Order: sequence, then structure tokens, then C-alpha cells
Amino acid sequence: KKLIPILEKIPEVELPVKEITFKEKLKWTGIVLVLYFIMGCIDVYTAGAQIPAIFEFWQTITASRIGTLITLGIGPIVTAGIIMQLLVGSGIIQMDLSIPENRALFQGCQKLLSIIMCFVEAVLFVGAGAFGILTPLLAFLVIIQIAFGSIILIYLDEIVSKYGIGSGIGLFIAAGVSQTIFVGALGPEGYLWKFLNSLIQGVPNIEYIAPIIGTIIVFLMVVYAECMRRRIVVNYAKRQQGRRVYAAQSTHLPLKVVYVSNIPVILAAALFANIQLWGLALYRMGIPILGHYEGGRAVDGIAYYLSTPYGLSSVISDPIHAIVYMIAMIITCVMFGIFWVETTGLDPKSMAKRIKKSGAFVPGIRPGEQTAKYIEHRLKRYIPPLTVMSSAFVGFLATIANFIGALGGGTGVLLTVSIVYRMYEQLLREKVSELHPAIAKL
Amino acid sequence: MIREERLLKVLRAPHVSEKASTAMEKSNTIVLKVAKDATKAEIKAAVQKLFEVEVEVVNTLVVKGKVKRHGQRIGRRSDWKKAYVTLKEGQNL
Amino acid sequence: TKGKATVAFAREARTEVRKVIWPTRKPTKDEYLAVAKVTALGISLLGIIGYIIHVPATYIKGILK
Amino acid sequence: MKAKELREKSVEELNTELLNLLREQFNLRMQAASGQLQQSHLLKQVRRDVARVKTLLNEKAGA
Amino acid sequence: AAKIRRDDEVIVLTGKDKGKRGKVKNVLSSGKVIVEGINLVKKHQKPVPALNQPGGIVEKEAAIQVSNVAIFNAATGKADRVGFRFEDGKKVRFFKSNSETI
Amino acid sequence: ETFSKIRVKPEHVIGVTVAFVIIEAILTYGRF
Repeated sequence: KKLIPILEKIPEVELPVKEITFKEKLKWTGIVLVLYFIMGCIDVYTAGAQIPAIFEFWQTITASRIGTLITLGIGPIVTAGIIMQLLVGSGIIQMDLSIPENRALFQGCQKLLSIIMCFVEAVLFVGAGAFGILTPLLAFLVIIQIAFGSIILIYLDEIVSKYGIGSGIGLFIAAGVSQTIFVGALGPEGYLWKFLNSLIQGVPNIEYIAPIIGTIIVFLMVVYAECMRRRIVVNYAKRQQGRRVYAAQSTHLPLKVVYVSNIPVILAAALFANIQLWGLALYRMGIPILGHYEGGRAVDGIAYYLSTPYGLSSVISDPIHAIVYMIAMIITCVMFGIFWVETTGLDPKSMAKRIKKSGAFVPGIRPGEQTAKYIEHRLKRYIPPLTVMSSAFVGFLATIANFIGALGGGTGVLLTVSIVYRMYEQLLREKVSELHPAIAKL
Repeated sequence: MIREERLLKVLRAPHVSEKASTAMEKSNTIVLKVAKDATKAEIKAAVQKLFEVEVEVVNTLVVKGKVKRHGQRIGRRSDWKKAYVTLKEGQNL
Repeated sequence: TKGKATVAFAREARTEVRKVIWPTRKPTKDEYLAVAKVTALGISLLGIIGYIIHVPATYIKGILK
Repeated sequence: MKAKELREKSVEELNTELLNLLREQFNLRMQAASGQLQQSHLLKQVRRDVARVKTLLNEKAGA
Repeated sequence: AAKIRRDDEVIVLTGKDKGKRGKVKNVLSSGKVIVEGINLVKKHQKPVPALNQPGGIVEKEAAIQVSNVAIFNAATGKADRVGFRFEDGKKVRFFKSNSETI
Repeated sequence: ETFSKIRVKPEHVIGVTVAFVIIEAILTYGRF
């Protein structure tokens, strides 16, 4: 038995078997995209227009804008996904998700908990004094609104996940970071214009262009991190032989790598988002257990040594802080990467053997250049690093991306660039092989 | 006049594909089209200027078994080498 | 233990394999400019569509608080 | 036709031969042996280039 | 010689292609030339080794005659006989009667 | 797939989200 009765009573999106055209999928993604940004621009009903600063850390990973309808963003959905990866991944629950039973029960449970986290995080946020009026009536009203907008985002994820292009959760983070940059540089508080105005003002301010430069360095750095050429042809064809006739082979290659170890470092950063949140919440409504705060953010404790330095420039004042945080993030990334081994990962051994039944035939040439086994290894050299083995590396890269600092978050840029790249090609993807495919690569 | 760059121009291809690529094209032991008589000399000393291998066993064998290259037309086999040396190192790649 | 040693070793060989992935050119910066273009092209659309709404939307939230 | 090069002396023909005849099949005709040429045309002037080395050796007497 | 060139506003005289003018993008040697857009044709886009194999009968350019053609000359649509050997570092045609490259 | 009994058209959750937008846009702003 499980939590079945109320699990049934969670709504779920009604997926069609009917055609969704590429045009329709793109358009469906775009309506959701606009609904997201809309909720980022409407502030919650609170009579208190006063809000005590921001949590600078939280917004990037969470894909949230504090004080809006989506104050709470994709935060809870991630927080719940943390906890399932924790429990099924440690083998505290040993679930083998091979059966559609435990696959669906991994997922449906996590959704149910997603919803639990939606209010738990909503209550935790106001408890952490993120609106500065703790009038219990108005506080109750605000908690409703903050969590419900995250619930909308659970459902909007499902829509994009079934009616559109890319994933909801991916898209919302990339959306939020992209917008933070464009506005933060060029908007009505734009750093490019604060800078340019400073030039004209006759006192050039290295500071106002400084978080702009931060972003460019990080963007360049992030993007040269899967550029590489490996390539294998063992897939065979020969059709119409003669070497200026056309060609004669089946012509597979990669050039780009690391591709299921992403969701791990999303989790790793998010875990710290919870601790900085949870600790501050526990601080001004109970006992310091995870640290001491004041001035908004952490100043001490477990919560300080785990805080992110970024915002406009490097922090070189505290080198031990940098060392502990860095070590902490790496090992946290190793941890969710290994739980991306023990619960939800990627295959090589039989991904190996998947291709050889045939290569490509004229019809006429009947392969055995590919050998159906004697290929497992080729795969088991290739994959990972794709669930682990650059989880470490990415967590490193993300951390130092924050020590440089950037606008929209150095790590948020890092995730965004990647989400965008798996996305971009999806926008493009449909068009060529609906002439029936371009072919001859098996 | 003491050696020749002429057999430092010996590279023509590493073998590949299915079985026998495993440590036969990688690690110690490597197999590759090497000249046509090799030389057993500047084919062990042109990797001794590259991996420092004094080569665990320098071998040769010209490579055989049927014409193809249009095997359903008439085929032609020009013939070539598998070096089939064992290198004494393989670690500076 | 050895499980730490083998994991250590398979770093080295995979990096070794980056060494020989290295003079396949990883095209000079043509590879990496390709990702940089289409990534920043993508970040541009999402950010600009977010700008057309957000900046004017806080023009209105500002003019009539 | 008629209209090429600049002529090359045999004190520097020397240097040319160590770059498109030697240590060029270790990087380009090794990497012909490792493909990825959407620049097929470059290779053809590793040949037809040091083929001019020995034309301007026997034709021009090393000049 | 080379009394014709990539520079001809041809109208075509062979059926179903005739009456349609345009420039010769690049000159073929097929007894055909490549004109912008007179050249399109049916094509139940083939399935012979190496193609997409689409849902439908595409159009593809295809290049028309030079054994039954005419060029817009100086102000003429007509041809009044043609020459080659005209001046300069060019080699070029010229027309007879237009007496003039065009 | 998922063992949710309830089937909800995305049109409904799109329009439910529009509901929340119109509600809190004018609950808050347009103070009157």
C-alpha cells in the first residue's frame, strides 16, 4: 500500500494521442512563457507595500521573483525532488523503478510532496520575515497566494511537458535568468545605462559596468565546456559505391557531452537555497541551529559557510569561506550525481547493442562491422560522464562562476546556457526530417 | 647519412572496428598500417621519439584474406601491414 | 579503497582521451562559437520577451502605485 | 598555366619538407587517418606544394 | 571566342518555358543554362538511394535550352547575330548589329 | 503513466491561471 487515495485526487494534465504540430507545440510553449513573466510582474495582495530587501540567493535557482505571485517559483518542486532523490537514492527506500509501478510511484509521490512543499515553503518564507508584516490574518492570505502561484507552475510544467517544447522547470529558470540580465543591463534600472550615464556624468564608474562584464566572462567560460571532438563510425552502409558518387558509410558522431548530470547540480544549488531559507526561518522564529543571521542574510553558522559569494564582484576577504563553500558544493554535486545513479540515470551497456541488427543497407550490404556485443564498453566509456563524472566538475565550474560573480547568477547563467542549448535546437528540430528523414547513419 | 626522415613518414592508419581494437590499437600493443616492409627500426624508433617505447616486441605481418573494394565486382587487394607491435609503454597520448 | 583508486584512474584515462580529442581541432573556435551563438541567441529571445513585458509593466506599477 | 610562386632556394626548400612531407602525416595525414575534413581542398596543397619543391629543384637547379 | 555569356536575359523558345525572361545566374554547358526560376519542374521526390522521401511531389530547378533561345540585346529583344572578341582585359562577346557587348 | 484518477484539460489550468492573474491584479492594484 501507499498514499494512493489522495494521490488519485491530485489532478493531472490530460495528454492527447492526436497530432500536436511543431507549430502548436511552440505556440503552447509560448503561451506558458508569457503567463510565467506575467506572474513575475504582479505583486501579491499585501497592504504592507514594505518588504525587507530580498533573498538574493534564492531567486536565481528557484526561478522566482520575490514579492510577486511567483515569490516561491519552482523552489518547492525542486525541494520535493531533492527529498525523493535523497531517500530512494540512499537506499533508505530501495525502489527499483523498472516496473511502471515504482516509476509512477517515484513520480506521483514526488508530485504529492511537491504540493506539500508548496505550502511548507510558502509558510517558511513569511516566517523568515520576507514581507515584514506578520499580522496573522494578512499573513494567512499572503501564504495562500504565494503557494498557489507555485501550484500553477506545477501545472504549467505539466502543460509544457505534454503540449510543448522542452521542460517547464528548465524553461522557467532560463526565462528568469535571461530576463534578470536583459532588464538588469538595459531596463529602467539598467546597469549599461547607469554606466553610460556615469561616463557622460564625467565620473566613469567601473562598478556599474562591472556586473555586466562578469556576465560576459561567465557566458564565454560556460559555453567552452562541451566543445571537443570525439566521433565514432563503425556503423556501416555502402550504397552507390564510388567515392565521388556520394559517400559509403553511416556516419554517427558526438562533439558535445555531459547531458544528464545537469539535474544533479540544479539539486545541489537548490539544497543550499533551502538551508539559507530554512535557517533564517528557524532563526527569527526559534533557535539558531543552522546559523545566525542579522542584516538579512547569514553572518554565521553552517548557513554562512554554505552561502554563495556572488552579486557584482569577487569576495577575496574570506578565503576559508570560499574554500569550505567550494568543497561543500562539489561534494553536494557528487552526492546528487550518485543518487542520479541509484534513482534515475542513463544506460550504456545495451545502448551499445541497440544499433546492430543491421547497419544501413542499399538494400544489399549486410553489416557486421558493428558487432552486436563487443560494443558495450564503447558505450561504457562514453556514458558516463553523463550521470556523474562531471557532476564534480560542473559543481566546481558553477562555484567559480560565482566567485567571479555575474548578473542573473554565475551558476544561473551556467544552467540557463545549457537549458537554452538543449532548447534552442528543439525550436529548430522538427523541420528537416518531416520530408521523411535524412538518413543512412545506422 | 645516419638515419632518414623517410621512415619517419611511416604513418598510414591505425586499424579499427569490431574485435581486435581493444588493446590492439590502444594501450601496449598497437596495430596499424606501417609502410610496406616496415623497417623494424624506424618503426620502433619513431615511437621512441614519441612515447619513448623501445617497443616490447616489434613485429610485422602483411595482411591477408581475399580481395574486395568492389567484392561483387572484381576486387583488388593492395596489401599492407598490421604492425602488430607490442609497445613497451603507451601512456603519452 | 581500490574503488577510490579505479575512479582516480578512470579520470586520467578519460582526460587522456581528451588529449586525443584535442587535435581533432575541436574546431578552432568554430565549434565553440557555434554553441556560443545559438545559446546567446536563445538567451536573447527569452530575455527580450521578458523585457517587453517587465519594463513597461513596472512603468505602470510605478505611475499608479 | 604560367603564373605562380616566387621561386625557392635550396637552403630553405629544406625547411618546407619538414612540414608537408614529414610531420604532416602525423597531424593531417594522420588526421586524414582520423578524418573530419570539410576542408578537403587544404590537403591537396600539402601534396602539390612540395611537388613544386622538387620541380624548382630539377627545373631551376635548386633555385 | 565565347560569343555568349552569364549575362543574357533569355526568354526561351521551347514550349512551356518560352515567354519567360530572366538572367543567366551561371551558365551551364548542358546545352542548357541556369536561369533564375524558369527552371523549376515536377519531381515526385525520388526515393532512389539517398533522399528524404517526402509527402509530396517537390519542385526543383532544372535548366533550359540553348538550341532554341534568344537574348535581350541593347534595346532589342531580338538577336541580330553575335560575335566575340571585344576589347580590354576582358575577352567577351559582343553582338553584331548592337556592336556592343549587349 | 501517472495514477491520477482526475483528467484535467490544459485549457482549464491555462484559464485557471488567467483567473488568478485577473483576481490579484485588481485585488491589489486599482486600489478602490
